[PDB]
Amino acid sequence: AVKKFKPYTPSRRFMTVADFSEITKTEPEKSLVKPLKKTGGRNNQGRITVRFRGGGHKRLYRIIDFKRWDKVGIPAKVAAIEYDPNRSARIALLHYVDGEKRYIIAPDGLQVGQQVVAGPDAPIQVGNALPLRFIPVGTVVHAVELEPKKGAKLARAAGTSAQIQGREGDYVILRLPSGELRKVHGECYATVGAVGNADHKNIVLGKAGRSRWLGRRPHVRGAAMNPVDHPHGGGEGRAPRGRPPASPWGWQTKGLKTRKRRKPSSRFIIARRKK
Amino acid sequence: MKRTWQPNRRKRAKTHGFRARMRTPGGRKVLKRRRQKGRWRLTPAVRK
RNA sequence: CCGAGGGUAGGGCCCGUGACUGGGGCGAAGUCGUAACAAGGUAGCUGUACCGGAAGGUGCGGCUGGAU
RNA sequence: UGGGAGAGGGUGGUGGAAUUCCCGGAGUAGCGGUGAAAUGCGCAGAUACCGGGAGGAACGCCGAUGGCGAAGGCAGCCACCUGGUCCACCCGUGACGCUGAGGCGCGAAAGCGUGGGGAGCAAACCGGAUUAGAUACCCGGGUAGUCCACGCCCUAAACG
RNA sequence: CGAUGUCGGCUCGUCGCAUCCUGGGGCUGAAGAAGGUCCCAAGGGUUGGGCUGUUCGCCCAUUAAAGCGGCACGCGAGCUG
RNA sequence: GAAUGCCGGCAUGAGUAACGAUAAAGAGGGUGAGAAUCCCUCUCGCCGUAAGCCCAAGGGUUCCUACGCAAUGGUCGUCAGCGUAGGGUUAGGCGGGACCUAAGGUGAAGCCGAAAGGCGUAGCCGAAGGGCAGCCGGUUAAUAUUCCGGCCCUUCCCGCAGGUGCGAUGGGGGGACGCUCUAGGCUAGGGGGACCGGAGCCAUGGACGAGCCCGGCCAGAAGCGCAGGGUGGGAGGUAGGCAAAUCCGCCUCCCAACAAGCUCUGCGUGGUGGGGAAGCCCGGGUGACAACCCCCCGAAGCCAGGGAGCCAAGAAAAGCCUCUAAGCACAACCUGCGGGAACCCGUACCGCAAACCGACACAGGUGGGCGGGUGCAAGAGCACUCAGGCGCGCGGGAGAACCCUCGCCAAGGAACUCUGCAAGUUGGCCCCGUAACUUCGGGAGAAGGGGUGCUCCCUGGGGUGAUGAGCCCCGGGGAGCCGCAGUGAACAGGCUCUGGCGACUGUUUACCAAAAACACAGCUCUCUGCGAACUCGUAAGAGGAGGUAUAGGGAGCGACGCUUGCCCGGUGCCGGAAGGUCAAGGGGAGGGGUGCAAGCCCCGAACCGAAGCCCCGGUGAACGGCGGCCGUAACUAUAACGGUCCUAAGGUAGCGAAAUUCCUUGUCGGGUAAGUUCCGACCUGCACGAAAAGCGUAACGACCGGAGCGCUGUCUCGGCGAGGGACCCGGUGAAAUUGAACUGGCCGUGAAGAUGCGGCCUACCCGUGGCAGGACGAAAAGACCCCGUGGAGCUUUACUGCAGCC
RNA sequence: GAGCUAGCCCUGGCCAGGGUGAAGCUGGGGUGAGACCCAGUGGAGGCCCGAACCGGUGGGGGAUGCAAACCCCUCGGAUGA
Ligand SMILES: CCC[C@H]1[C@H](O)[C@@H](N)[C@@H](O[C@H]2[C@H](O[C@@H]3O[C@H](CO)[C@@H](O[C@H]4O[C@@H](CN)[C@@H](O)[C@H](O)[C@H]4N)[C@H]3O)[C@@H](O)[C@H](N)C[C@@H]2N)O[C@@H]1CO
Ligand SMILES: [Mg+2]
Ligand SMILES: [Mg+2]
Ligand SMILES: [Mg+2]
Ligand SMILES: [Mg+2]
Ligand SMILES: [Mg+2]
Ligand SMILES: [Mg+2]
Ligand SMILES: [Mg+2]
Ligand SMILES: [Mg+2]
Ligand SMILES: [Mg+2]
Ligand SMILES: [Mg+2]
Ligand SMILES: [Mg+2]
Ligand SMILES: [Mg+2]
Ligand SMILES: [Mg+2]
Ligand SMILES: [Mg+2]
Ligand SMILES: [Mg+2]
Ligand SMILES: [Mg+2]
Ligand SMILES: [Mg+2]
Ligand SMILES: [Mg+2]
Ligand SMILES: [Mg+2]
Ligand SMILES: [Mg+2]
Ligand SMILES: [Mg+2]
Ligand SMILES: [Mg+2]
Ligand SMILES: [Mg+2]
Ligand SMILES: [Mg+2]
Ligand SMILES: [Mg+2]
Ligand SMILES: [Mg+2]
Ligand SMILES: [Mg+2]
Ligand SMILES: [Mg+2]
Ligand SMILES: [Mg+2]
Ligand SMILES: [Mg+2]
Ligand SMILES: [Mg+2]
Ligand SMILES: [Mg+2]
Ligand SMILES: [Mg+2]
Ligand SMILES: [Mg+2]
Ligand SMILES: [Mg+2]
Ligand SMILES: [Mg+2]
Ligand SMILES: [Mg+2]
Ligand SMILES: [Mg+2]
Ligand SMILES: [Mg+2]
Ligand SMILES: [Mg+2]
Ligand SMILES: [Mg+2]
Ligand SMILES: [Mg+2]
Ligand SMILES: [Mg+2]
Ligand SMILES: [Mg+2]
Ligand SMILES: [Mg+2]
Ligand SMILES: [Mg+2]
Ligand SMILES: [Mg+2]
Ligand SMILES: [Mg+2]
Ligand SMILES: [Mg+2]
Ligand SMILES: [Mg+2]
Ligand SMILES: [Mg+2]
Ligand SMILES: [Mg+2]
Ligand SMILES: [Mg+2]
Ligand SMILES: [Mg+2]
Ligand SMILES: [Mg+2]
Ligand SMILES: [Mg+2]
Ligand SMILES: [Mg+2]
Ligand SMILES: [Mg+2]
Ligand SMILES: [Mg+2]
Ligand SMILES: [Mg+2]
Ligand SMILES: [Mg+2]
Ligand SMILES: [Mg+2]
Ligand SMILES: [Mg+2]
Ligand SMILES: [Mg+2]
Ligand SMILES: [Mg+2]
Ligand SMILES: [Mg+2]
Ligand SMILES: [Mg+2]
Ligand SMILES: [Mg+2]
Ligand SMILES: [Mg+2]
Ligand SMILES: [Mg+2]
Ligand SMILES: [Mg+2]
Ligand SMILES: [Mg+2]
Ligand SMILES: [Mg+2]
Ligand SMILES: [Mg+2]
Ligand SMILES: [Mg+2]
Ligand SMILES: [Mg+2]
Ligand SMILES: [Mg+2]
Ligand SMILES: [Mg+2]
Ligand SMILES: [Mg+2]
Ligand SMILES: [Mg+2]
Ligand SMILES: [Mg+2]
Ligand SMILES: [Mg+2]
Ligand SMILES: [Mg+2]
Ligand SMILES: [Mg+2]
Ligand SMILES: [Mg+2]
Ligand SMILES: [Mg+2]
Ligand SMILES: [Mg+2]
Ligand SMILES: [Mg+2]
Ligand SMILES: [Mg+2]
Ligand SMILES: [Mg+2]
Ligand SMILES: [Mg+2]
Ligand SMILES: [Mg+2]
Ligand SMILES: [Mg+2]
Ligand SMILES: [Mg+2]
Ligand SMILES: [Mg+2]
Ligand SMILES: [Mg+2]
Ligand SMILES: [Mg+2]
Ligand SMILES: [Mg+2]
Ligand SMILES: [Mg+2]
Ligand SMILES: [Mg+2]
Ligand SMILES: [Mg+2]
Ligand SMILES: [Mg+2]
Ligand SMILES: [Mg+2]
Ligand SMILES: [Mg+2]
Ligand SMILES: [Mg+2]
Ligand SMILES: [Mg+2]
Ligand SMILES: [Mg+2]
Ligand SMILES: [Mg+2]
Ligand SMILES: [Mg+2]
Ligand SMILES: [Mg+2]
Ligand SMILES: [Mg+2]
Ligand SMILES: [Mg+2]
Ligand SMILES: [Mg+2]
Ligand SMILES: [Mg+2]
Ligand SMILES: [Mg+2]
Ligand SMILES: [Mg+2]
Ligand SMILES: [Mg+2]
Ligand SMILES: [Mg+2]
Ligand SMILES: [Mg+2]
Ligand SMILES: [Mg+2]
Ligand SMILES: [Mg+2]
Ligand SMILES: [Mg+2]
Ligand SMILES: [Mg+2]
Ligand SMILES: [Mg+2]
Ligand SMILES: [Mg+2]
Ligand SMILES: [Mg+2]
Ligand SMILES: [Mg+2]
Ligand SMILES: [Mg+2]
Ligand SMILES: [Mg+2]
Ligand SMILES: [Mg+2]
Ligand SMILES: [Mg+2]
Ligand SMILES: [Mg+2]
Ligand SMILES: [Mg+2]
Ligand SMILES: [Mg+2]
Ligand SMILES: [Mg+2]
Ligand SMILES: [Mg+2]
Ligand SMILES: [Mg+2]
Ligand SMILES: [Mg+2]
Ligand SMILES: [Mg+2]
Ligand SMILES: [Mg+2]
Ligand SMILES: [Mg+2]
Ligand SMILES: [Mg+2]
Ligand SMILES: [Mg+2]
Ligand SMILES: [Mg+2]
Ligand SMILES: [Mg+2]
Ligand SMILES: [Mg+2]
Ligand SMILES: [Mg+2]
Ligand SMILES: [Mg+2]
Ligand SMILES: [Mg+2]
Ligand SMILES: [Mg+2]
Ligand SMILES: [Mg+2]
Ligand SMILES: [Mg+2]
Ligand SMILES: [Mg+2]
Ligand SMILES: [Mg+2]
Ligand SMILES: [Mg+2]
Ligand SMILES: [Mg+2]
Ligand SMILES: [Mg+2]
Ligand SMILES: [Mg+2]
Ligand SMILES: [Mg+2]
Ligand SMILES: [Mg+2]
Ligand SMILES: [Mg+2]
Ligand SMILES: [Mg+2]
Ligand SMILES: [Mg+2]
Ligand SMILES: [Mg+2]
Ligand SMILES: [Mg+2]
Ligand SMILES: [Mg+2]
Ligand SMILES: [Mg+2]
Ligand SMILES: [Mg+2]
Ligand SMILES: [Mg+2]
Ligand SMILES: [Mg+2]
Ligand SMILES: [Mg+2]
Ligand SMILES: [Mg+2]
Ligand SMILES: [Mg+2]
Ligand SMILES: [Mg+2]
Ligand SMILES: [Mg+2]
Ligand SMILES: [Mg+2]
Ligand SMILES: [Mg+2]
Ligand SMILES: [Mg+2]
Ligand SMILES: [Mg+2]
Ligand SMILES: [Mg+2]
Ligand SMILES: [Mg+2]
Ligand SMILES: [Mg+2]
Ligand SMILES: [Mg+2]
Ligand SMILES: [Mg+2]
Ligand SMILES: [Mg+2]
Ligand SMILES: [Mg+2]
Ligand SMILES: [Mg+2]
Ligand SMILES: [Mg+2]
Ligand SMILES: [Mg+2]
Ligand SMILES: [Mg+2]
Ligand SMILES: [Mg+2]
Ligand SMILES: [Mg+2]
Ligand SMILES: [Mg+2]
Ligand SMILES: [Mg+2]
Ligand SMILES: [Mg+2]
Ligand SMILES: [Mg+2]
Ligand SMILES: [Mg+2]
Ligand SMILES: [Mg+2]
Ligand SMILES: [Mg+2]
Ligand SMILES: [Mg+2]
Ligand SMILES: [Mg+2]
Ligand SMILES: [Mg+2]
Ligand SMILES: [Mg+2]
Ligand SMILES: [Mg+2]
Ligand SMILES: [Mg+2]
Ligand SMILES: [Mg+2]
Ligand SMILES: [Mg+2]
Ligand SMILES: [Mg+2]
Ligand SMILES: [Mg+2]
Ligand SMILES: [Mg+2]
Ligand SMILES: [Mg+2]
Ligand SMILES: [Mg+2]
Ligand SMILES: [Mg+2]
Ligand SMILES: [Mg+2]
Ligand SMILES: [Mg+2]
Ligand SMILES: [Mg+2]
Ligand SMILES: [Mg+2]
Ligand SMILES: [Mg+2]
Ligand SMILES: [Mg+2]
Ligand SMILES: [Mg+2]
Ligand SMILES: [Mg+2]
Ligand SMILES: [Mg+2]
Ligand SMILES: [Mg+2]
Ligand SMILES: [Mg+2]
Ligand SMILES: [Mg+2]
Ligand SMILES: [Mg+2]
Ligand SMILES: [Mg+2]
Ligand SMILES: [Mg+2]
Ligand SMILES: [Mg+2]
Ligand SMILES: [Mg+2]
Ligand SMILES: [Mg+2]
Ligand SMILES: [Mg+2]
Ligand SMILES: [Mg+2]
Ligand SMILES: [Mg+2]
Ligand SMILES: [Mg+2]
Ligand SMILES: [Mg+2]
Ligand SMILES: [Mg+2]
Ligand SMILES: [Mg+2]
């Protein structure tokens, strides 16, 4: 896990790469890939609305199955585990015993050639999906719908998970990957097990070039700009921020909470995030 | 060095052409004004 | 051909020396405190960590070479 | 060969007590702390009481002058994996032994790297005291760390 | 202010004399030698370097001496920058 | 009569600068009124990874021929891309369209917006991407994969025969894919031949030779041959591929498996069709029944959708194949053969340039392919040269100063200078050898040296072929020869020690700054639970993201190492259901106006009443801040120590005369003969200091310092030489500027710096080459400065408002 | 008005030749098994020389220019941001 390199270039001594040892197939299922339109951070008006984006490697988008309740009771074999460049997690190729082929994000521990299934009567096993109400209290879980039949929304990234803390009426209590305590409907589906590829955070990009490969263009500090461009612009020589540190758009960027106060989901957020 | 005029027939007709003008209000008012001024030609000549 | 050596170039070892800087030994009666020897007035010693004008203090574990 | 004792080690799981916190209830004028106090906490409803929930660390009684380990060291309980040792029978090998410069491995605490974890405790730091002073002992706070995994550190009143 | 280019250097000189040297002098607390001071005198001469943008200044090695000033702090339609 | 007025005309500078790469010219013979300039020949130089050839843009008759020379052409002109006229561009296969999709554009549906309009699924458009059928040669003054010749092929229609469950905008397969490295076999291309064909040639001392010179092929249908690519067979089940499905997917079983078979390409051969040199003679004729053979090298191209590895994970749709739906099975589809049908547009010429973009026939700019040979290690580098193309559209002289580009230099050798600026030196390859330090890779081309040609002899292996010869590729040893010198010409690091800044590769002020600046991996803080936060938009809608806290936004800091202390009093931000203030609204004690009165109408206290602010806490890798005075030790000196005032707290580690130090060239040491710079120290740090990070740091740097070595024209201190200019002659012929000018020096005066006034001195009239002191020379209505109640960018706890948010 | 310039999207193209020799793989040594070491193979890299190409460091020229940014000598990078 995490391959290092000898320092034979300046950049190599810090660059690290994934071990890729869990991957078993190196080309995607043609039936489940579709072209991925690179935006470069521009919208239908043409304007950059997310700065510092563009120019990374071309990608194909693997269609992933965030529902899984559309095939209740139909077991599937884990055919392969594959690379997905659209996400931090690895994906698992499923061959359903009724013929259909799908991708799911690969939980940790999932091995090729094993049965998985979804439904209220499913066993509590790494890779199975159930409504949250049918999962024992205290089990880690991932790919969690935030509302019934609306799609898996929570605990998607590599290594993430969500622990079930308790039950209350139609609602179970989840500890999200951020540490927030939240109520999620018991009818929402979830997949027992944490998402795999936990060493994804120990990867060291080693040089600027790798960031460019990922479609990340160089970020330029407000302190480097001019007053026309940024609150931190200007100064003779260097200059401390000389005001509360602000975004390019004036609003303060140290501690200022921005969650909408009257947002209706607040009635279901038990505790804001930790740390 | 590389100068500002780099002719390109597709570009010329797609940018200043008759069909480009008629598509927007400002383009139609150009044509109205040029037609009123008596301009022999309302749009750049590009041989296509 | 070899050849004393001369020469150019780059290494190794040792000795002397250097603005300044580090502590050390030693030197009857200078200054600050009082850490240790009595339970030495916070039992002491301890490896380490961090701190403090200075002896020292404190955490963590260890020893009795600790009184009662 | 057949037995026996044991906190010997490693892995996964797990059980209750207590502390802190959070939510609900009930209740009101103080609580806390000391040699005595103050800082601090409390009518913005604390402390004391009940129910609930979260989380970490440590395992009371048994417990001992006890047991095991080469040493460091090892204590809730369950299971897996594994080390050492003792005894009986007197069956096998037939001196195959003792030690051990180098080597290699192990090695309390503290400390270090990358992640995680964080209740309690607590270097540093802050405050209240004491005091001539108090960079201390006492008190209220309190961050590393204390905990887990992996990788280094290799020291000790590592002592009989 | 419908523009008189601003330091220093380089190059090229030219002038003044309140003279650094060389020539002539008087006084000397001028024995000699060598000095001090003042007078006359502008003919000629008045070095090579280290440092600094430097002018100046300090220092090295010399020297008969290593003079002081003016010429838009001489000289950028001559150069340097 | 003046407006740096406006329009025009004509002057001045002036026969002046220049006439656009220094690749280069000369003579003869032509034509003509006229010739350095046009034509022809011979000689000379120049490009030759082009300065040659073929495409694509863009240009649009500039192409060909005839007739011209007014203007255009930097001179000339008989010439021309100029003027006039006539001619010239031929395709089912090349390119595009009647085929397909990409971004994007458009857009029935739907959504949104005062209007105009903005979105938007399908669908439509959109190509240098996918798909699709022509190759060799001949012919014209000018077109040719287009005309013609030879050999091939595609689609549509109809027919005939055979076969089959046929049938699609519907399902599926396929199309269909990255980067780096890469195998086998070929081909393009090239090298060689003592073999084959050829008009000849023997010089000038030798050669009648295994002599010189020239050439030795291109295309090709079926078949065959070599080399590859693609591809399991069959059956049973089947809930999935939005109806069906015999297909596809999933499952089971049987047999084949590195073959084979089928299928498709490439290369070879291939019936036949072409081509065919030098030389000689007038583009052609001959050569010539031309020959058309062997060997070697060999692609980056072909087989290809091959193989391997790697992470950053690598379009779509149609053609095509298959499956079935309605339907239809007299049909329809497939297969084979035959006849018939096959439209629109481009096609000239230029295309690294005199035809494109730069006002010019402009030393600049412009995408793709081919780009021969020899040698130098290789190569597209460099020198020469082939095919081919040019001698750059002013020339002839002269042989000054001076300028440019270049060569050399006695002795010295950085003494030059802000600075070794510049120019030397070094320089490729092989081998020997190589330091501190280091993150263990590096530093390293360290530094420093040796070798390098040619001949003869002996020999090792490789490729091809066959194992041999031959060619060809890497070497090894020994003896020699020559020169001043052997990468003999061309192309080809000067080196070292020590600081500063930044880790680094990168990036930037197009046109004065390439850096220490920006970026950067990495660290931290912070926001964000997803209809996310944030961004653009009135909105719809997008982006974020078809992502989900190991994620996405914002901010500082900026690899790595060791680290980042104290202050929450002020500002920000975060938390706080109490309290205080607080708007509309609720409330209506209590008044008022009016009317005869019911009534109508107006004012209006208490009290209830958000956010915000007050208030209570928190918070620094939030904005920020991190003291003063006096005294004291048994010599002096200095204060471990104490006293006191203030604060929210009084700067911790580490650094320090520094990219920071005013006094300052601080002081001491080092280096030097001498050192305001440099390096090392010290510490009264005017005014370092810890993520506007602090102290280090190997490696890196066209960054900025200091030193040394090497070597020099930088210098003492200049000299000579070359060429292109300057100069003279012929041709063409500008420019800024210009009140008019008959335009001297001194000392004065004058608005204070006089050719122009005074006095004096000096001076015959006009040029040409030179130098720049003056004409307060030219240029720009000073860019500094002030002034204007002139303007603009920027800031903020200036005013006021608006978005946004509450 | 993005036919210049800037960023992004889509689809194509280009980058001679020569150096260095990462991981892995193999064999060998080592050990209880390991780590590990040696050789070979291998061919990594915002690696090195150097064109084409992209630039524009220093100097000189040019300055009514060949050119409203050029010429010469030199120089940065050149499988990648
Ligand atoms: C004439 C010389 C007299 C001297 C004495 O000989 C010295 N020993 C010294 O004496 C000091 C003495 O100074 C100590 O004596 C030692 C120097 O000589 C040193 O103390 C240290 O001694 C070390 C051993 N040489 C260690 O034990 C440790 O570092 C100290 N204890 C000094 O700090 C001090 O402690 C006493 N309070 C006062 C006393 N007069 O200084 C004196 C000067 O006046
Ligand atoms: Mg690494
Ligand atoms: Mg390493
Ligand atoms: Mg993996
Ligand atoms: Mg698809
Ligand atoms: Mg997208
Ligand atoms: Mg759009
Ligand atoms: Mg943005
Ligand atoms: Mg962007
Ligand atoms: Mg993801
Ligand atoms: Mg993945
Ligand atoms: Mg829910
Ligand atoms: Mg990381
Ligand atoms: Mg990417
Ligand atoms: Mg980043
Ligand atoms: Mg940045
Ligand atoms: Mg700035
Ligand atoms: Mg700026
Ligand atoms: Mg702007
Ligand atoms: Mg602003
Ligand atoms: Mg600012
Ligand atoms: Mg600034
Ligand atoms: Mg500043
Ligand atoms: Mg700045
Ligand atoms: Mg400030
Ligand atoms: Mg602000
Ligand atoms: Mg906001
Ligand atoms: Mg939360
Ligand atoms: Mg340009
Ligand atoms: Mg263009
Ligand atoms: Mg076009
Ligand atoms: Mg266009
Ligand atoms: Mg148009
Ligand atoms: Mg017109
Ligand atoms: Mg008309
Ligand atoms: Mg128009
Ligand atoms: Mg000798
Ligand atoms: Mg005393
Ligand atoms: Mg004494
Ligand atoms: Mg003690
Ligand atoms: Mg004591
Ligand atoms: Mg005491
Ligand atoms: Mg004590
Ligand atoms: Mg302490
Ligand atoms: Mg109270
Ligand atoms: Mg907890
Ligand atoms: Mg026996
Ligand atoms: Mg703790
Ligand atoms: Mg106190
Ligand atoms: Mg240990
Ligand atoms: Mg003025
Ligand atoms: Mg004027
Ligand atoms: Mg002027
Ligand atoms: Mg005397
Ligand atoms: Mg006298
Ligand atoms: Mg004189
Ligand atoms: Mg001075
Ligand atoms: Mg003077
Ligand atoms: Mg002046
Ligand atoms: Mg003056
Ligand atoms: Mg002055
Ligand atoms: Mg000048
Ligand atoms: Mg000057
Ligand atoms: Mg002048
Ligand atoms: Mg001059
Ligand atoms: Mg008048
Ligand atoms: Mg006039
Ligand atoms: Mg006017
Ligand atoms: Mg006018
Ligand atoms: Mg006019
Ligand atoms: Mg006029
Ligand atoms: Mg007229
Ligand atoms: Mg005229
Ligand atoms: Mg006249
Ligand atoms: Mg004239
Ligand atoms: Mg003349
Ligand atoms: Mg003249
Ligand atoms: Mg001229
Ligand atoms: Mg000219
Ligand atoms: Mg000219
Ligand atoms: Mg030239
Ligand atoms: Mg030349
Ligand atoms: Mg001749
Ligand atoms: Mg001639
Ligand atoms: Mg004639
Ligand atoms: Mg002529
Ligand atoms: Mg003539
Ligand atoms: Mg001719
Ligand atoms: Mg002749
Ligand atoms: Mg050639
Ligand atoms: Mg085009
Ligand atoms: Mg034209
Ligand atoms: Mg004419
Ligand atoms: Mg004429
Ligand atoms: Mg004529
Ligand atoms: Mg005529
Ligand atoms: Mg003309
Ligand atoms: Mg011309
Ligand atoms: Mg044809
Ligand atoms: Mg038709
Ligand atoms: Mg309209
Ligand atoms: Mg189309
Ligand atoms: Mg096409
Ligand atoms: Mg075609
Ligand atoms: Mg053909
Ligand atoms: Mg069918
Ligand atoms: Mg179809
Ligand atoms: Mg594909
Ligand atoms: Mg694909
Ligand atoms: Mg393709
Ligand atoms: Mg890649
Ligand atoms: Mg061929
Ligand atoms: Mg060859
Ligand atoms: Mg079925
Ligand atoms: Mg014949
Ligand atoms: Mg190629
Ligand atoms: Mg291919
Ligand atoms: Mg492949
Ligand atoms: Mg599509
Ligand atoms: Mg029928
Ligand atoms: Mg069929
Ligand atoms: Mg038609
Ligand atoms: Mg044609
Ligand atoms: Mg060119
Ligand atoms: Mg031409
Ligand atoms: Mg133009
Ligand atoms: Mg121009
Ligand atoms: Mg010309
Ligand atoms: Mg050839
Ligand atoms: Mg070579
Ligand atoms: Mg060349
Ligand atoms: Mg010429
Ligand atoms: Mg002459
Ligand atoms: Mg000579
Ligand atoms: Mg010389
Ligand atoms: Mg020297
Ligand atoms: Mg020398
Ligand atoms: Mg020097
Ligand atoms: Mg000089
Ligand atoms: Mg050379
Ligand atoms: Mg060394
Ligand atoms: Mg070394
Ligand atoms: Mg170093
Ligand atoms: Mg090393
Ligand atoms: Mg060397
Ligand atoms: Mg030799
Ligand atoms: Mg020779
Ligand atoms: Mg070099
Ligand atoms: Mg060095
Ligand atoms: Mg920088
Ligand atoms: Mg840099
Ligand atoms: Mg730095
Ligand atoms: Mg660094
Ligand atoms: Mg950095
Ligand atoms: Mg680079
Ligand atoms: Mg610039
Ligand atoms: Mg500029
Ligand atoms: Mg500009
Ligand atoms: Mg420049
Ligand atoms: Mg640079
Ligand atoms: Mg920048
Ligand atoms: Mg950096
Ligand atoms: Mg860092
Ligand atoms: Mg963090
Ligand atoms: Mg907005
Ligand atoms: Mg999306
Ligand atoms: Mg920064
Ligand atoms: Mg270090
Ligand atoms: Mg504060
Ligand atoms: Mg506070
Ligand atoms: Mg505060
Ligand atoms: Mg209350
Ligand atoms: Mg309020
Ligand atoms: Mg402030
Ligand atoms: Mg403050
Ligand atoms: Mg500290
Ligand atoms: Mg200092
Ligand atoms: Mg100083
Ligand atoms: Mg100094
Ligand atoms: Mg410093
Ligand atoms: Mg300072
Ligand atoms: Mg100074
Ligand atoms: Mg000094
Ligand atoms: Mg001092
Ligand atoms: Mg700051
Ligand atoms: Mg700061
Ligand atoms: Mg650099
Ligand atoms: Mg640089
Ligand atoms: Mg030097
Ligand atoms: Mg000279
Ligand atoms: Mg000459
Ligand atoms: Mg004459
Ligand atoms: Mg003459
Ligand atoms: Mg004339
Ligand atoms: Mg003329
Ligand atoms: Mg007049
Ligand atoms: Mg007159
Ligand atoms: Mg006169
Ligand atoms: Mg006056
Ligand atoms: Mg006067
Ligand atoms: Mg006069
Ligand atoms: Mg007058
Ligand atoms: Mg008068
Ligand atoms: Mg007069
Ligand atoms: Mg006179
Ligand atoms: Mg004349
Ligand atoms: Mg003249
Ligand atoms: Mg003059
Ligand atoms: Mg003048
Ligand atoms: Mg004037
Ligand atoms: Mg004037
Ligand atoms: Mg003048
Ligand atoms: Mg003047
Ligand atoms: Mg001007
Ligand atoms: Mg004006
Ligand atoms: Mg004005
Ligand atoms: Mg003015
Ligand atoms: Mg002006
Ligand atoms: Mg002023
Ligand atoms: Mg005013
Ligand atoms: Mg006024
Ligand atoms: Mg104003
Ligand atoms: Mg404006
Ligand atoms: Mg304004
Ligand atoms: Mg408004
Ligand atoms: Mg453009
Ligand atoms: Mg491409
Ligand atoms: Mg390349
Ligand atoms: Mg190797
Ligand atoms: Mg391998
Ligand atoms: Mg590279
Ligand atoms: Mg190299
Ligand atoms: Mg390089
Ligand atoms: Mg230079
Ligand atoms: Mg000039
Ligand atoms: Mg210029
Ligand atoms: Mg140039
Ligand atoms: Mg060059
Ligand atoms: Mg390359």
